[PDB]
Amino acid sequence: PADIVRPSSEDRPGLTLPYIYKLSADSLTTFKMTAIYGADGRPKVNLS
Amino acid sequence: NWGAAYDLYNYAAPRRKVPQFITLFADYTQPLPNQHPYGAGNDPLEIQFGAIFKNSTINPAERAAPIGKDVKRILIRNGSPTSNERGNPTGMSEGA
Amino acid sequence: MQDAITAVINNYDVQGKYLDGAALDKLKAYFTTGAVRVRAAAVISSNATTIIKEAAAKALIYSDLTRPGGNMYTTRRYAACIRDMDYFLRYATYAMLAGDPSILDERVLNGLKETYNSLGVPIAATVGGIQAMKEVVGGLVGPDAAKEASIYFDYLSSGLS
Amino acid sequence: MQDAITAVINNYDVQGKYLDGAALDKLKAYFTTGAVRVRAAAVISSNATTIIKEAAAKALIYSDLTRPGGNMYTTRRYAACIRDMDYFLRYATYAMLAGDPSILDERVLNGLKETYNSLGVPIAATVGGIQAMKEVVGGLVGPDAAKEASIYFDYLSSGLS
Amino acid sequence: MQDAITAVINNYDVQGKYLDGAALDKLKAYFTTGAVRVRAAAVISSNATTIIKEAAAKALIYSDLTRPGGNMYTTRRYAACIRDMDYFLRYATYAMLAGDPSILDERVLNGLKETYNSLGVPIAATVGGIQAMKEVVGGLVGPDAAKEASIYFDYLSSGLS
Amino acid sequence: MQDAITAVINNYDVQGKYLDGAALDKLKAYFTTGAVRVRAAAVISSNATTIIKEAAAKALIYSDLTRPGGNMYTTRRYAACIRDMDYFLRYATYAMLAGDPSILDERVLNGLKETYNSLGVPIAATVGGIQAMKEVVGGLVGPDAAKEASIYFDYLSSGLS
Amino acid sequence: MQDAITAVINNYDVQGKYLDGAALDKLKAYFTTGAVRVRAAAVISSNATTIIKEAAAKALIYSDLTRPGGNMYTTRRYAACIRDMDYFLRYATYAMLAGDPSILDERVLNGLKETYNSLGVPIAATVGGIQAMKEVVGGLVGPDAAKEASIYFDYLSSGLS
Amino acid sequence: MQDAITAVINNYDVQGKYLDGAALDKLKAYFTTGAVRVRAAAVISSNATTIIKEAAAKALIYSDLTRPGGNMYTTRRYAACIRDMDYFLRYATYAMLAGDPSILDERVLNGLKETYNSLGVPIAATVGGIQAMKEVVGGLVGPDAAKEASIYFDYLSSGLS
Amino acid sequence: IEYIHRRLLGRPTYDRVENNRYFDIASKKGFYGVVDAMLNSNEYQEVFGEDVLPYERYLTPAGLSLRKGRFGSSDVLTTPGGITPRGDAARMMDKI
Amino acid sequence: SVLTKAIVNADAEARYLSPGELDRIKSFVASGERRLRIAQTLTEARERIVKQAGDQLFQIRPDVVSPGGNAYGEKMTALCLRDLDYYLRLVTYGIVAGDVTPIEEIGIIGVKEMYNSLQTPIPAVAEGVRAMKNVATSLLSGDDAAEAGFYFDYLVGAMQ
Amino acid sequence: SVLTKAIVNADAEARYLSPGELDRIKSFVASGERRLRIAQTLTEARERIVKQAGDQLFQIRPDVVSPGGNAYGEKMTALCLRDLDYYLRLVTYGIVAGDVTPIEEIGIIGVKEMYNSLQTPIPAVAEGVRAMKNVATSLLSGDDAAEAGFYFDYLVGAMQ
Amino acid sequence: SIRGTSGSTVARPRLFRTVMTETINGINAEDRYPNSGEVSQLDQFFGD
Ligand SMILES: CCC1=C(C)/C(=C/C2=NC(=C\c3[nH]c(/C=C4\NC(=O)[C@H](C)[C@H]4CC)c(C)c3CCC(=O)O)/C(CCC(=O)O)=C2C)NC1=O
Ligand SMILES: CCC1=C(C)/C(=C/C2=NC(=C\c3[nH]c(/C=C4\NC(=O)[C@H](C)[C@H]4CC)c(C)c3CCC(=O)O)/C(CCC(=O)O)=C2C)NC1=O
Ligand SMILES: CCC1=C(C)/C(=C/C2=NC(=C\c3[nH]c(/C=C4\NC(=O)[C@H](C)[C@H]4CC)c(C)c3CCC(=O)O)/C(CCC(=O)O)=C2C)NC1=O
Ligand SMILES: CCC1=C(C)/C(=C/C2=NC(=C\c3[nH]c(/C=C4\NC(=O)[C@H](C)[C@H]4CC)c(C)c3CCC(=O)O)/C(CCC(=O)O)=C2C)NC1=O
Ligand SMILES: CCC1=C(C)/C(=C/C2=NC(=C\c3[nH]c(/C=C4\NC(=O)[C@H](C)[C@H]4CC)c(C)c3CCC(=O)O)/C(CCC(=O)O)=C2C)NC1=O
Ligand SMILES: CCC1=C(C)/C(=C/C2=NC(=C\c3[nH]c(/C=C4\NC(=O)[C@H](C)[C@H]4CC)c(C)c3CCC(=O)O)/C(CCC(=O)O)=C2C)NC1=O
Ligand SMILES: CCC1=C(C)/C(=C/C2=NC(=C\c3[nH]c(/C=C4\NC(=O)[C@H](C)[C@H]4CC)c(C)c3CCC(=O)O)/C(CCC(=O)O)=C2C)NC1=O
Ligand SMILES: CCC1=C(C)/C(=C/C2=NC(=C\c3[nH]c(/C=C4\NC(=O)[C@H](C)[C@H]4CC)c(C)c3CCC(=O)O)/C(CCC(=O)O)=C2C)NC1=O
Ligand SMILES: CCC1=C(C)/C(=C/C2=NC(=C\c3[nH]c(/C=C4\NC(=O)[C@H](C)[C@H]4CC)c(C)c3CCC(=O)O)/C(CCC(=O)O)=C2C)NC1=O
Ligand SMILES: CCC1=C(C)/C(=C/C2=NC(=C\c3[nH]c(/C=C4\NC(=O)[C@H](C)[C@H]4CC)c(C)c3CCC(=O)O)/C(CCC(=O)O)=C2C)NC1=O
Ligand SMILES: CCC1=C(C)/C(=C/C2=NC(=C\c3[nH]c(/C=C4\NC(=O)[C@H](C)[C@H]4CC)c(C)c3CCC(=O)O)/C(CCC(=O)O)=C2C)NC1=O
Repeated sequence: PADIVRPSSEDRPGLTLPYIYKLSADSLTTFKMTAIYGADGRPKVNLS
Repeated sequence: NWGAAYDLYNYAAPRRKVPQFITLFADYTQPLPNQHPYGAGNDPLEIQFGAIFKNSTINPAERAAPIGKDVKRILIRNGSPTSNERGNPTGMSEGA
Repeated sequence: MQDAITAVINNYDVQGKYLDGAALDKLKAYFTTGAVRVRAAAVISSNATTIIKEAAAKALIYSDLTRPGGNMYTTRRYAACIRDMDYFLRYATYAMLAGDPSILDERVLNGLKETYNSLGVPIAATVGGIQAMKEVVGGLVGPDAAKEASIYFDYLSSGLS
Repeated sequence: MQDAITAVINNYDVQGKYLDGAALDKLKAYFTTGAVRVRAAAVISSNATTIIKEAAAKALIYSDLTRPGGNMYTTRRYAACIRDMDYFLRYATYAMLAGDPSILDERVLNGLKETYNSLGVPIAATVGGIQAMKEVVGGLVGPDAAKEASIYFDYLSSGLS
Repeated sequence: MQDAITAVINNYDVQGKYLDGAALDKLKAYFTTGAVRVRAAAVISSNATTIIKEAAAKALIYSDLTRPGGNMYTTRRYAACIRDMDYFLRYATYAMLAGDPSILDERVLNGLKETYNSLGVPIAATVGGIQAMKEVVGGLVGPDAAKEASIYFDYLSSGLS
Repeated sequence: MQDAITAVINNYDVQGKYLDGAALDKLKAYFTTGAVRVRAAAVISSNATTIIKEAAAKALIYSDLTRPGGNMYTTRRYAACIRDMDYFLRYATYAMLAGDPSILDERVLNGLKETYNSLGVPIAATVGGIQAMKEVVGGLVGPDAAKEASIYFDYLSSGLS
Repeated sequence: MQDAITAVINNYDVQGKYLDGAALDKLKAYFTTGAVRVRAAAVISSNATTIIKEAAAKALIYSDLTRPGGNMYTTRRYAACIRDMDYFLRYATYAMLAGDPSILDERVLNGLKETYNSLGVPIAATVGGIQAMKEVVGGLVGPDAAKEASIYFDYLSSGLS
Repeated sequence: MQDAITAVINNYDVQGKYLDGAALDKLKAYFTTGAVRVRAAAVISSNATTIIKEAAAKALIYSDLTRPGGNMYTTRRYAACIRDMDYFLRYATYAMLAGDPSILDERVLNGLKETYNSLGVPIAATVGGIQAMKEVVGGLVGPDAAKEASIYFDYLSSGLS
Repeated sequence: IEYIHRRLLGRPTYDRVENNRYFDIASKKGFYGVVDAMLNSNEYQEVFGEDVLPYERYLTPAGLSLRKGRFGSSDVLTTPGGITPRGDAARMMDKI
Repeated sequence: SVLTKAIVNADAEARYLSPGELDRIKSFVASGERRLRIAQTLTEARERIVKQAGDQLFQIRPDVVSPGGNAYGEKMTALCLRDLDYYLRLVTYGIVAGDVTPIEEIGIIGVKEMYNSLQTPIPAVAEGVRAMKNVATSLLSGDDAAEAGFYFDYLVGAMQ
Repeated sequence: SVLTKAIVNADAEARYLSPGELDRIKSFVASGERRLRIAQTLTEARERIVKQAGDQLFQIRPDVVSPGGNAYGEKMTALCLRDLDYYLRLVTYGIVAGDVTPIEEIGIIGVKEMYNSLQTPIPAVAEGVRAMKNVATSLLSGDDAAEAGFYFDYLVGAMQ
Repeated sequence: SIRGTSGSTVARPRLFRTVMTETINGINAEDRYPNSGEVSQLDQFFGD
């Protein structure tokens, strides 16, 4: 399922990684927080 | 920038104060520097009596250069310029 | 990066010289080979995948390299290796179009020797992978372009060794 | 340099303290392991050459490292590499006798990482050469001394990486 | 990092060996101690703060270290020191769960000796802070787990000296 | 250092390749220009002093450089400058004989930019002294050798700027 | 960073001393010169651009430095150079207000010597650019402030050489 | 190095000027103070040891500096420190005879600040050792010479800070 | 080794060939071995004879620029052929 | 060049040169022979272009060669024409490459800061360049004069 | 080469090449095609030379392929002939270079230390190297066989 | 060719995921010690 390609700029090269190559490594913890909605005011956050 | 980037990612990255990317990118495009055949940390400070030498662990600023084996270093003569010996082979017998 | 033409412009700019006869002769020597460079790039690009497959077949696989203990063992590493091969082919095609190897230094060779030492990637085996792709390329592009394509593969391979 | 005993003396000297119970306990913990350190050093010294040979055989040669393009290609560089190996073995034997790693910092590790980067010497491959000599050493010296010898090889190898 | 189950796999993979009887015996030797490792981690985690407090009280504070001129003088540095202590405790708990010290090298010891030399952080005093936390830990976790927890504290402390 | 014959060997040795057709073609391209290189060196050597004199006259003296406040003021410094000029001429003659610029890097350019910055030696003025000697050389050596001599003077001068 | 006053506070804090007579005398020696430092900073700030222009005119331009082959050739590099000049002037004004050079080390000198060696930036020429700005500054600020401004320009310039 | 007289000669030599009225006035201003410089040097030289002892007594010893943890603790370091003191005294005597501080830069200050940072040598404490020797010197040499000796001690001490 | 060379033969090493000669003599013979090469070289004898005491012969550019170089360079980098106005105001004043 | 602005662009996406992208790499090649010729022609008459540019400039703006003018005097005028010689040179470079590229790095990026320091009136430098366009353009065929003119108007544009 | 060895003398005395130095480069290069033919013939028969060298060696000293011998076994033997293949290669390099610079850096400096470590018996190795001379020399004309023979005897010399 | 270097390191890249590592790597990214629930998972895995 494709190679993840990481896009550059006029100064540095575009590179790609084989997809299965990142799938055999530790899988990335990430932290995200909401998008805030629209019912009344601000997010809520609607998180725990 | 593999090697340098790996250092930047360490948690000891802020213990180094000399810049490393601007200095690395500039080196790539210039001729070899004059430093010792091994590191930049390998030649001592030139004062009267010490044996001074920078540390590595102490406030790290490593700098290496791919240096050949046939590279011969340019050294200034503590004396008159034309007795340099690289251009005048018996310049150590002339005068003082 | 620089190509044939900007190599000359920057060499004169640092002297603040208008282009003179010697400069103009160099640029002609580039322009006069230009159409042939383009045709050669279109052959390489459109045969990219076949060149890698024939180069790997002659110089990498059916070997200890692809067996357990070998650096191109595992689908992960086999993929990384032929990924690399595609870089080399693609950039050599850039260098040959530009008529200047400077891009091979700036975007490919810089730090690569030590990167390979650090991962354990076998250098000599990678050079053979480069010189096998050259062999295939030189057949496909023909008399017109063979020598000109070849040199940037040779630039790549003496850059690692 | 410092050993177990002078490590304690200098730690107290800077406080101007006579040696107290805690100090005296540390020094005992060294003296009580001392005879075993000596026997272990005599085994390593007298098997020096065989340890290097078996460590190189498991971790360095029969490889791309010894082939053209490899850092231990040429009799010159092969000689330099096993020369290095002898340093490591010999100094680790000093550290283990002293019961202090300070000599490994002062006379072996300081600047060595960058020296190897500057020459192109493969760091990861050198660590394997260290951890293979440890493996051999731990067999030869026996239960008595195995853990104590081992740590200064491990000190050396995390000093490079 | 690696753990006992993982190390057995990578140690065999580089030889391309199926897991065989010797491998299977090693893995059993880990699994058979596994439940005890978990219980021990739950004691350490839930007594974390008290272990640091009792370890500092026996081995760091009430001393020149906490007085003007001392490295753990100032609330800033006192905070940094017991912050460090928490790292050690926490990672040793990881190493002991994994049954492998490799994480202590990768994420704790690498460069730390020189980092401490560069800031002036007293190494010998830090080791005593490690060996005091071990002492407390060995009481809290009981016969089942005492020896197994202890070794990764000892790994940490010979990693600095 | 390396020369065209030697470079072909070391560039192939790192790949462990026999010399093949591409290699043999390169070496021929050197041998076939060899007699002309020799004749050119004999002209330069035997006109050495006149080339420096005419190059200094067009590009250095009769100027602020030779006046008080100028870097080639004093018989001492005037002597050092034309001494340098002789180095450049002599080494460029080596590079051109060898058909390889590697000697100009190893024994002339390495550290020279900073050496000149440290003494205050004017770089731009030195380049003009190089490109004036090239101009004279290209007249004296004739059609046969003009382009080949010229490049190593151009190598020298873009090595400083 | 530190100033006169925090230099004293931190020197006593490490000894855990309340400020004594010697300390109080030092701080007075700063406060008593304070109003004059402020007036001097307002002159420098408001004449910033003119100081750079007169300093460049006496010590940099109308020279080989601004000509092809020179480091301040190209509008790019001329801009970078007088940009630098503004840094020096601005920070020296900070150091002089603070009555402490520590900021010149932390935010200006650290690594700068080697940065300039790596880019080829002429050190001796940069020092003259510093000592020319000092000359101008000492005229503009008057008897009151001349010596005090001057020292931090001298700090800067012996920091590079 | 340079003295009063050669300072003037070299300042005119770079302009290629014969000595004019302004030059001749400067040299007179030196010669006219010359006999007094000599007498002052003979007092300093012959009281060398007593000046160091009284300067150390007022500004260094009876303190934390000479106690465990202090930089002039150990007979080794106490000896190194008063050795240094003798250098300062001796060179300041040279500078004052020459009527030029250039020798204090060339042979004493160059790199010394960083040398002291690298060893841990306390800079502020060393300055007090310099300004205490000045105090003693100014008593011993009398009205004639007091101001002239004093300045080169002040040159030394603002060279470190 | 690098520091010892400066003291016994007055200059820094030029090369890696030279540096390596000693590095691989020190590993078989020690401190003593290394000292005895600097002392027994052909170069020692040509230069220092047998009555002269060794002296400092060469310096590196970094080392030279710390002896001098504080205060920058006083000079102005002149150029042959430049158009410059320096000193014309002064000449004009004398004429007036 | 046209090439630089181009092989580097099809490398920010990791691919080979697009079949349409080797066509801009075709017009320029044909153009380059003509482009090289125009630069040579400009180079031949450089001294005449500069000098006549300099007269055209000082009529249109006599204030720069007046008591409080940046170019007042014989050697403040000599440097001014030398700068006009610099920019004509860069214009020949721009024409030949087919892309302005190198000229920007050599003589417009940083030019505001340089001339502000020297206190040179920038817009009268732009006039000196228009003056050179007028002279240079009178030594070229209609078609070549236009092709040259784009690069003159660029420099005029960048000093703005 | 002759060039590398000689130019080095030029640069070290800060001078252009001598008439003598120029003459030897000329005589040397004239002897090029012949040297290339000598290398070709030997490259073309490498497998035969090695194998027949290996038989000649083990008769003159077999013990190495016996229970307590360094080369005892199929893969301990696969390495001894491989080393003989290495040295024949270096001999072809030397012949085309006209001196030993390359032969020396690649395979004699450090060779004592390497083989002492491996406890390969080095002196047996010299005899093995000598055998290759005998085979190679039988595939070359008298004149070319002598020219080749100097380089074989050098390696034999360096070993010991 | 090759005018400068930044050196090399000792990279250890991951061949495969293996549960002990996934759990442990996961805890680090949050810097915490095993959760009360999380401890159980090691037992089943140890348990089998
Ligand atoms: C000719 C000009 C010249 C000078 C001035 C000089 C200074 C100098 N002082 C040094 C060390 C030192 N300098 C001191 C000085 C002091 N300790 C204190 O606490 C006081 C603040 C201060 C005395 C007032 C000490 C204690 C050391 C020893 C540091 C060590 O143990 O390594 C060293 C290191 C080498 C050695 O130990 O001898 C040098 C080179 N070297 C020179 O060639
Ligand atoms: C074998 C290769 C090699 C080279 C090329 C070399 C150059 C070199 N030039 C030097 C100095 C110098 N070089 C020059 C050169 C010039 N002055 C000018 O104004 C002109 C622009 C230029 C001549 C065209 C001058 C004037 C000095 C003396 C600087 C001083 O007074 O210290 C020095 C300092 C030591 C000495 O004075 O001899 C070296 C090492 N050294 C080497 O080993
Ligand atoms: C453990 C996970 C894993 C697998 C399985 C793997 C396979 C793998 N199979 C290969 C080739 C090959 N594999 C096969 C055949 C087959 N393969 C099959 O799984 C079938 C049983 C059979 C077809 C019926 C053939 C014929 C080739 C030669 C490649 C070619 O077509 O030229 C190659 C190229 C190198 C080589 O020749 O060995 C790899 C890397 N790599 C991995 O990391
Ligand atoms: C744009 C220019 C560019 C290049 C050329 C490049 C090379 C490159 N090759 C890599 C790894 C690698 N390279 C190879 C290559 C090979 N394996 C073999 O056995 C053969 C000898 C050879 C193929 C012919 C392998 C197997 C790895 C994986 C090493 C690992 O497992 O970590 C990596 C580490 C990161 C990654 O795994 O992707 C880089 C950056 N990166 C770049 O940005
Ligand atoms: C007393 C403490 C001490 C140590 C440890 C030391 C190491 C050291 N190793 C060196 C080179 C080297 N080191 C090696 C090592 C290796 N090659 C490989 O491929 C392997 C990974 C590895 C062996 C396991 C090699 C091949 C060189 C030669 C590099 C060159 O050709 O310049 C050099 C450069 C000078 C020389 O060549 O002798 C030093 C100083 N020097 C010291 O003074
Ligand atoms: C200058 C910055 C700074 C501060 C403030 C500081 C405080 C400090 N207070 C301490 C103990 C202590 N501090 C207190 C203080 C109190 N008990 C109470 O109930 C009251 C609320 C409070 C008095 C107002 C007590 C009772 C101890 C002893 C606690 C123990 O030993 O467990 C200790 C440990 C003993 C030692 O080694 O010195 C430190 C370091 N350290 C510092 O570096
Ligand atoms: C995740 C693994 C990891 C570890 C272990 C780690 C240690 C570490 N300890 C540090 C400082 C420190 N460490 C201490 C430790 C102590 N002071 C003492 O006197 C005692 C002997 C000791 C406590 C027992 C102190 C006081 C500092 C502050 C030094 C300073 O003021 O700059 C710093 C410098 C950055 C900072 O201040 O936070 C690091 C990175 N960093 C890491 O990323
Ligand atoms: C202060 C140290 C110093 C000295 C002495 C010096 C001399 C010097 N004499 C020169 C020329 C000259 N010098 C002479 C001198 C003489 N002709 C004769 O036959 C007589 C023997 C002699 C007069 C007594 C002549 C004729 C020239 C012109 C030579 C030429 O242009 O080829 C030049 C080149 C012209 C120039 O650029 O100035 C210099 C630099 N430069 C210095 O920096
Ligand atoms: C190739 C890129 C490039 C350019 C363009 C450049 C220009 C440049 N113009 C300068 C001066 C000057 N330039 C001018 C120009 C003018 N006066 C006017 O009023 C007119 C508007 C204008 C003429 C059309 C003048 C009058 C000076 C002298 C200013 C002074 O000395 O203060 C100087 C300082 C003198 C020197 O050291 O050369 C530089 C560097 N430098 C470069 O590297
Ligand atoms: C551990 C190594 C070490 C030693 C030994 C040492 C001795 C030492 N003895 C001192 C003074 C002194 N020491 C003495 C000792 C004596 N008076 C006599 O007549 C007797 C012969 C002798 C007693 C047996 C005296 C009287 C003074 C005071 C001298 C003065 O103040 O002028 C001082 C200066 C005072 C101070 O700041 O502490 C030091 C540093 N320092 C060190 O670091
Ligand atoms: C091109 C320069 C060069 C040479 C020559 C070289 C030789 C060399 N010979 C080796 C082994 C060997 N070489 C031999 C050779 C012999 N046994 C005998 O008794 C005979 C005297 C001799 C055959 C004539 C043997 C038997 C081994 C195996 C020794 C062992 O494994 O312990 C090895 C270690 C195996 C390996 O990793 O390749 C090297 C590196 N390496 C080099 O880089």
